[PDB]
Amino acid sequence: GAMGSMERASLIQKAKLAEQAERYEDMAAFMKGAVEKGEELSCEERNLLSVAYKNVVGGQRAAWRVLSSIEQKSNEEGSEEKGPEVREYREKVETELQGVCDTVLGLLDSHLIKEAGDAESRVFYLKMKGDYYRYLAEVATGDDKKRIIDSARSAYQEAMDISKKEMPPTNPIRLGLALNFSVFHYEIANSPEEAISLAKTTFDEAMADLHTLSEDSYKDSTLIMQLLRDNLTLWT
Amino acid sequence: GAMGSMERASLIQKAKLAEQAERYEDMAAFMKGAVEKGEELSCEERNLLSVAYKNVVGGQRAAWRVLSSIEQKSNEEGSEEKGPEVREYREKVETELQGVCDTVLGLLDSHLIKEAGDAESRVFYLKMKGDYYRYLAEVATGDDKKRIIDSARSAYQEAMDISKKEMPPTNPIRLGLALNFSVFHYEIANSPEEAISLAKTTFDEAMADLHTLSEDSYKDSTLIMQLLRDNLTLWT
Amino acid sequence: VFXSFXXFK
Amino acid sequence: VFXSFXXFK
Ligand SMILES: [Cl-]
Ligand SMILES: [Cl-]
Ligand SMILES: [Mg+2]
Ligand SMILES: [Mg+2]
Ligand SMILES: [Mg+2]
Ligand SMILES: [Mg+2]
Ligand SMILES: [Mg+2]
Ligand SMILES: [Mg+2]
Ligand SMILES: [Mg+2]
Ligand SMILES: [Mg+2]
Repeated sequence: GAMGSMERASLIQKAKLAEQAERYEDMAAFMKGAVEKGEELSCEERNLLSVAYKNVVGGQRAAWRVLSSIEQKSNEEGSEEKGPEVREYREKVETELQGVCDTVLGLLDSHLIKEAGDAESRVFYLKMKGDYYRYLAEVATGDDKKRIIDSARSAYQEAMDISKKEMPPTNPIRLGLALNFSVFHYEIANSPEEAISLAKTTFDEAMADLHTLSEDSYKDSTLIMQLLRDNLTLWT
Repeated sequence: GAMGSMERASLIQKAKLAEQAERYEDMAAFMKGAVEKGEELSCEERNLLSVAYKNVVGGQRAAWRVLSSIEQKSNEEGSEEKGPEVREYREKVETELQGVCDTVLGLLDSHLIKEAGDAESRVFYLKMKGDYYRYLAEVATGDDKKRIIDSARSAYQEAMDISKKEMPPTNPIRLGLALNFSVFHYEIANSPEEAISLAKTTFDEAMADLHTLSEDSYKDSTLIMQLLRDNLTLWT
Repeated sequence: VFXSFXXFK
Repeated sequence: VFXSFXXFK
């Protein structure tokens, strides 16, 4: 890999610089290089990995949605034929998005997840695995769509089981996991009632644990609780 | 080139799609491919070329400034040594920025400018040549800095001479050219009085020609006049 | 839109 | 900041 000659610490330092410069493709490449050094990642390093790829795939998803919408309208009754260009370019973006998801999933499988023993790291990585299978599911149309969905579900489910056993209901990773699994139910699995129930139970169990927290931890937890509430308001 | 197998019309269509998707690197690559077909560009096609590369180089310039600022502070009295990473990464971004500028300048030189006979096309391309030499000048530090500055000046000057002879004072390309040459004087050439004088004369000569315009042309011209006024307010 | 969440303080 | 201008209607 092109980062093989750079020190781990220098890759981490440059990932932080790239974040400040809003150079998220660079940030992801630096963090990929850091992961490939083979050592476990610290809490801060895991955050850098997730932020980097969130922003890269986020640009691709937003572009894919724009193009998909244009493509669907071109398939409307009365739309003038414009040739293969819209489909071709949507396919190009889609292929690049799938490639980014495959890269992230490959880092998790080789070998972040298997080396992650603490609940905080293992849940973090399993949530990521669910997230990137979910992004694959958003664009999937063929004979593996069901298997992609089930892969997202299984990763999220293993993460939920660990987080319920090992983390308090206000833990921000536990909360963001439940939030995203709820989005999976609503947007991917066609299970809006499951989505609503999970978001409500997660919110209520967190509210009841807030009294145990410091002011700073309270701020961290209530921020993600507000996102659960925002979804519930949209969905009900 | 990787776009050599795609139809010119398909490249233009995909550049417009990439703009809608905010995929500006793709947009620039599609327009580079279109230029390399060897035919002159229409007014709309020239706009697509300029928008694409403006956005690509704009991201690089913003990142370079962030990194340059971090690098300068690390060179302050009392700043703890952090190693070569900041300089290395600033250099990486700088090299990629220079590469984009070189690509644009190469398209103008081979062979957009020499084939451009109408005032509207020739002034448009010469303005671009000034702009991309100016971006090179923003990061230049070595023994060619003066020659880079003089290259920007000469392109801007040839564009100004043609635009004054061949275009009305309200023409939007003439106005944006004068705006950017004024920025060149202020930011690059250390000539703030020239910058102010050019912006004031350009604004006043446009104001006196507004009465000749349609409502739509009036809107186009006054938008750029407002940018001249904004600069004058900042500079005086 | 986006109703999800991914960098914890 | 940016006080320049580059796509005309
Ligand atoms: Cl394509
Ligand atoms: Cl670097
Ligand atoms: Mg080492
Ligand atoms: Mg028709
Ligand atoms: Mg119901
Ligand atoms: Mg349940
Ligand atoms: Mg042809
Ligand atoms: Mg010290
Ligand atoms: Mg004076
Ligand atoms: Mg003069």
